[PDB]
Amino acid sequence: FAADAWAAQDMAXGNPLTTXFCCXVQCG
Repeated sequence: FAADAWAAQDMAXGNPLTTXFCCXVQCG
């Protein structure tokens, strides 16, 4: 419900290395 993770939250994910960091972090 609501999905769309979060605005700005998954933005620092796609950051240097944050990538995978925010992939599993935001993954359900």
